[PDB]
Amino acid sequence: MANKPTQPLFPMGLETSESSNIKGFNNSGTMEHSPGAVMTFPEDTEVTGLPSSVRYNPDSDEFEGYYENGGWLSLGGGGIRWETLPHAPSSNLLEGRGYLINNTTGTSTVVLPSPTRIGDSVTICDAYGKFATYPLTVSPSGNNMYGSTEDMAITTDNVSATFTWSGPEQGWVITSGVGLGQGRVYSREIFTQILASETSAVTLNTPPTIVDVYADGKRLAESKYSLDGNVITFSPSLPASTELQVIEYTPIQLGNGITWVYNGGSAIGGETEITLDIVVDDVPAIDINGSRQYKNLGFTFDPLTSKITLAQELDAEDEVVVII
Amino acid sequence: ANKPTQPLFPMGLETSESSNIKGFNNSGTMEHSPGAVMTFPEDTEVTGLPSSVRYNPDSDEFEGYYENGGWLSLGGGGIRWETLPHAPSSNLLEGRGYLINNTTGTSTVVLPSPTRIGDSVTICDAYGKFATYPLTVSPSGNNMYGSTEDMAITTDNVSATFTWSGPEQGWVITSGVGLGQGRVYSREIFTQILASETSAVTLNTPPTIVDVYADGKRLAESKYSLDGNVITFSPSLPASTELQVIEYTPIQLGNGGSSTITWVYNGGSAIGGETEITLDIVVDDVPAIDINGSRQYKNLGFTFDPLTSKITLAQELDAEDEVVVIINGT
Amino acid sequence: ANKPTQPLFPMGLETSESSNIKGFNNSGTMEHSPGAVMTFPEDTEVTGLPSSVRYNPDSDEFEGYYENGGWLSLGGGGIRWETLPHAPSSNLLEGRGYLINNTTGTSTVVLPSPTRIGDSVTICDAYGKFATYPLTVSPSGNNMYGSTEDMAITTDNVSATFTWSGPEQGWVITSGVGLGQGRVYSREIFTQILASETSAVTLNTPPTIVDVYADGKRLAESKYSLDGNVITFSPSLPASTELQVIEYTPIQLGNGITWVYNGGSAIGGETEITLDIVVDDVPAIDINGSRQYKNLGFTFDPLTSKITLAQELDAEDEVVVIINGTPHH
Repeated sequence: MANKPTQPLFPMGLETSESSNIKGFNNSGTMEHSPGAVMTFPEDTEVTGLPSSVRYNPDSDEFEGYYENGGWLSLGGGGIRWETLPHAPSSNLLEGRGYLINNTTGTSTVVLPSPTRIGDSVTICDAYGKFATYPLTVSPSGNNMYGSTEDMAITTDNVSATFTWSGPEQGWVITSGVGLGQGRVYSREIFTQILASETSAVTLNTPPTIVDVYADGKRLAESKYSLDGNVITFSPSLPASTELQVIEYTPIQLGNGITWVYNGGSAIGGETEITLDIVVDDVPAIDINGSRQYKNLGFTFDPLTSKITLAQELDAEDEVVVII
Repeated sequence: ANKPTQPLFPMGLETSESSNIKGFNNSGTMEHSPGAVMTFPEDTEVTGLPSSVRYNPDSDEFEGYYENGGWLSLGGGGIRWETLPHAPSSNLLEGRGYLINNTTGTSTVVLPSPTRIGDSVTICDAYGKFATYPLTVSPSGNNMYGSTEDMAITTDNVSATFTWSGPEQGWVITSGVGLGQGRVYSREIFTQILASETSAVTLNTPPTIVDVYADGKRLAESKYSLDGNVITFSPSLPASTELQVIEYTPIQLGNGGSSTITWVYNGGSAIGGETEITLDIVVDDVPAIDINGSRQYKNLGFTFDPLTSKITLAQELDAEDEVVVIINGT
Repeated sequence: ANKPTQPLFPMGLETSESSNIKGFNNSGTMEHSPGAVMTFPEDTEVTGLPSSVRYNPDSDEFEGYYENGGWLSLGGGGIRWETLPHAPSSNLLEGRGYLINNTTGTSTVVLPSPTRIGDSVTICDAYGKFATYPLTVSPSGNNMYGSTEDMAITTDNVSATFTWSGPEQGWVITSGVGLGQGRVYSREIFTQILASETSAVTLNTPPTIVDVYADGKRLAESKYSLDGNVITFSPSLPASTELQVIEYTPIQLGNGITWVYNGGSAIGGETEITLDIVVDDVPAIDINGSRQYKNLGFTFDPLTSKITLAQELDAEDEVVVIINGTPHH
């Protein structure tokens, strides 16, 4: 920008028929691309950078840009690189990926990749809606989620979870998902056995508090077995030689889930019209000093009217509880 | 050494108009300067090379070539957010997120033909009306949760990302908020224009489960009462009211049935002369206990502390009371 | 004539130093060598050309000129995380996800001034203390779910993303977990310092619905009992305790059987009772109030589908049923 010229000028411009070999340049015009053109970024893996800079990380397989304060970082942000995962008992997921889980075949385990930066993320989704029968297990190795370093199982059908590194203290956390319930942290197999004869109920070495039961590797519905003290009873009957396991588990809640007391449990006597303030919907039940009753059988009630109708002249100071 | 085959410019060179270059192999810094302009190549093809980049003129999406996946939006996926002008049906587009305004009324959205696994559309009830005016989501010939059947959302301030699974199971909700009960409408058993004030209607066949629409607005579940095969409306529907009754197969996702438990004290017998019974596992709610069959509520039957886990009863118990403590942990 | 107007290099060439170029049009393959560095133009201009890309100096964000959107970030959905060190209030920034530690007391976060539709911030309760020291989201004077009022998250392991939809509705939530019921605090119904340990406290006015805070922490819903205008505490709170009660408006976000016989009556000499249709688990049956449980008055096998009562009934007695799962007849 001073004295006389350092390098040869080409005022008209210049055309090339083959690749050139250029020690970099400074564009003061437009970069165009005719058809069939092709453009790459420089590979590069260095912490240090100029902001404005762009690169391809052949480590990360991920397009980064150096940023005034964040340094190097996925370009224009990071979303969900979705990918189906063929069923397989342990799979190691990698950051920035979303996994479509086919547990139709049976249960499977997924291991979170070692965390690098606060906010690293993986996504799992019940592609085929089979996690109720055949749960998924999310292992953070030694890294830990929600405190506990332990594994948790996702037991709910068609559930998706984006796990996100919070740092070391708290570890991975779900930041985003659909249809979450009681995450299950399996505690210890209280009973594992293959069955000789068409058994129905078996005795347990200890009194189970909260368990899940696996029949032939599939997990039974809370409906399929009575529980009592330290005997599990099976409705219906279990076939002969049914590989069956009972597992005690702690429950972690990541989802979000009563009765009405009439005049503080004391009545007035000679009354039968139960005008209720809290306006709700269907209500076919109410209790009376312990024993309860069912509506339109011994209790009339229409939402429109809002009040409730009793039968026998309500006894004075009567424990009156109204459901909804 | 080796006689070269290309002119060399030891101090580099300068140019004052656009050059026309059959590519080069950059070996240095490649900066720009005020009002310089960069443009990625315009490619649609599928054969690429990792670390390559481009502008998709069919997708309007900047894509890089990935070792693994191949040509994808840079940094995986994006919520292109747009308000959607209210219309009967809208076809929608991969990668975009749509804000739906059903204040006007009912409306339906068609999903894009799927190109890749993980193609994703987002929709939001930005206006809190889906309950009042259900959004239908159509997958066309392609299936959403394992069948081609359209599905309708009916939950105020829903919001949900449909992601493409594979030809097989198909479109599924990868993320979202407020997701309640998805409804896949079955045969429309009853549709008619009421000619007079009507409080009840007779149906050809009794309905297992249905949604009721009056003058194009979904009716609140409370408002309609149904018996064997007769729908009863409180209040009575006004005359010249469009009325449609549709059976639907519910599809559940957001909720995560269970809430209580079945325990017993002292095996099922009454020790006698005990007002404070201790529980073995620490529980979040013990709202009431069952004594022989009737129900005894908190601050009326007893009291309890959920760290102690010790129920404290307001009467001196007796022998063979079938004490059975409810687990309101939920 | 048909002459060229610019000099032609059939074999291409070689520079050993930075060249200064009024740009080009590439007809070939653009490539780099180890140590090579590449950058994007700087440009704040609204105007652009589809396929144009840039680094926005004020935005501090690589953008591309989209045909429809215009100059928008490449890859759209870009959630940069970062752990917000706790404070009474904190301004948050478009694009950023905040990990929130209400492990001590509560905290308050001030959603940013919006710019385009789709502007978004994500907040996340990574230590599960919202349930005890909740977060209140302030949208300044921008109006959140239809109103300008602050809302408050009480859900424990909660995550939410907020996403501007234009001023009429305003900030609304488009992704999250356990986003249950937002609380919009109203008038502070009770403000006082506990004189001494007290079992219960009489409200100045009866409360429709409220939240209770003791010594900074929010008392759990179960822990306080409310009857009309009288509130009871099990267990009773300690002496010299700071207590507050606020009426609140709940905003719903996530939104997280029955059977009988003999026409609502019975008959006589009924050993058992054939079920209407084969169903799963059969808990208990209501009879003269005191409902008797299974294996304490009756048995039933799903396959058989029959209420095998373990006795015999008499005259004038009502019976209601309860089952488990969904038999779907």
